[PDB]
Amino acid sequence: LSLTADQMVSALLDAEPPILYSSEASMMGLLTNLADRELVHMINWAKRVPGFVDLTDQVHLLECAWLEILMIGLVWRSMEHPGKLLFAPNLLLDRNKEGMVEIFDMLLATSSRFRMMNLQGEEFVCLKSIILLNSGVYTFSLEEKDHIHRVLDKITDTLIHLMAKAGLTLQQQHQRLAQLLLILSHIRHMSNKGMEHLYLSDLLLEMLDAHR
Amino acid sequence: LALSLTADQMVSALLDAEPPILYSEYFSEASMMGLLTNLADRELVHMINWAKRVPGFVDLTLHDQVHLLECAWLEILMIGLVWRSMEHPGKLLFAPNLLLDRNQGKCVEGMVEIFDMLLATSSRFRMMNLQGEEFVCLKSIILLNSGVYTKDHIHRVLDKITDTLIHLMAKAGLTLQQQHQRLAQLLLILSHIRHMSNKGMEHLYSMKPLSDLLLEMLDAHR
Amino acid sequence: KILHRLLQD
Amino acid sequence: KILHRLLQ
Ligand SMILES: CC[C@@H](c1ccc(O)cc1)[C@H](c1ccccc1)c1ccc(O)cc1
Ligand SMILES: CC[C@@H](c1ccc(O)cc1)[C@H](c1ccccc1)c1ccc(O)cc1
Repeated sequence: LSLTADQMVSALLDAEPPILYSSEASMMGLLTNLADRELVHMINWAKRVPGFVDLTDQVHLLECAWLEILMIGLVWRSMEHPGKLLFAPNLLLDRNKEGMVEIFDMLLATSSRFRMMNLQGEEFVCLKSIILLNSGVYTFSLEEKDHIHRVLDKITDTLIHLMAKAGLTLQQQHQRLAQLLLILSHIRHMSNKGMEHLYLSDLLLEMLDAHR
Repeated sequence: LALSLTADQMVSALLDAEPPILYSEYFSEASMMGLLTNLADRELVHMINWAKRVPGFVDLTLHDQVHLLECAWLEILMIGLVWRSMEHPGKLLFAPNLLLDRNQGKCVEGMVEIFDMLLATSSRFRMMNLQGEEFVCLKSIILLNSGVYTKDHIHRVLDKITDTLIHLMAKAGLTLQQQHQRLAQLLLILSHIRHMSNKGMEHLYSMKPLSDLLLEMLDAHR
Repeated sequence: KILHRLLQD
Repeated sequence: KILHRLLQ
């Protein structure tokens, strides 16, 4: 809340979770098992997101954005692997599939979008933090809501910091900011669609039951 | 064409293309949906005509125009509902003669959770003091963005609308920092509008006396 | 789809 | 609810 934007990035980068390793029924077992272990790291990552521990609310924000955060992480990992999705270093899958064949394409499309935009890691950690604080902010009390917006504004400044320190003109900064945040709308879409098909440890169902 | 207009010319075109506020006929589970589906059906006809008046939309393939409308129609309906419900806090103004509250949502099962998110978005637009010139920009963005990853021309038109949004904020006294923060705040709400649409789409398919057009729209999300 | 017709007229 | 304990 009182961190320089350089210190903002450094905090988020340092708080990054590791990249974990891992027919039709077997592959879902792999993804389910992988996501379940990722959720454990995400929760402790969320605690290291500036302002998150200043809330109660934490359960609700995670319950709404967990699949989003998982998906943007996946998309980020698959950025330098065109046509494929890198779920894990030992699990790189392309289009070659029941029903999530559409989700794959949306993830590939999102990953392709990150590629041409040349998304930076410093920008990625900012977006992922935004998803955490934003996705469940209008489902709440309002005393914390005011503070969340202040943190969101701080991350916005941090994003603009990075672009300005990249040589981009003032207009290019606004445009790239818009382009980035508009992608979060698609991630919400993929999450909701993905959440639909999901309807398997106790934690993964506690998150899954929240979107019933 | 859309690329070659001033930010002021962009706004004036959007404001002039605005669909009118329709009325409903002059509750329960069947009657409530009946009025809503009837209203939405008539709104969609105007929306399609509004879409063609949005700069750079006609410049797209007919197939692409169909795709964007089918993906964003409920979002556009909702953000319009949210906008005209600003001056009526705690209530949703579907029509000037159709004002509903939270308790009135309890007639259609599963519809009250959407109503709460809609009110929250409305109170957000209120808190932000969203301007009409900004509202028409957000609506145009929803149209061009929501179905773009399901392109090179569209992203340039979106950039043009982004330029237009900043133009409005710069011409209101807001500093550069306040411009970035407000822009970001507005676009993040679009993520929630997407969420409400997805949840709303879900309950519509759960109920599916919808019209042919309204059923064609819903089957696209099937 | 009738949507094609509305978009053309 | 599981998420409560782990967060604490
Ligand atoms: C896109 C693959 C995910 C998925 C999510 C929902 C589905 O209906 C199908 C697949 C998958 C997943 C997530 C949660 C539960 C099951 C599968 C996942 C996502 C990100 C990640 O880092 C690891 C796995
Ligand atoms: C939120 C109200 C809409 C709705 C959408 C989905 C539902 O499951 C319940 C209600 C609705 C709607 C849309 C399509 C079909 C029925 C109801 C609508 C929204 C805006 C508007 O200006 C007019 C109607």
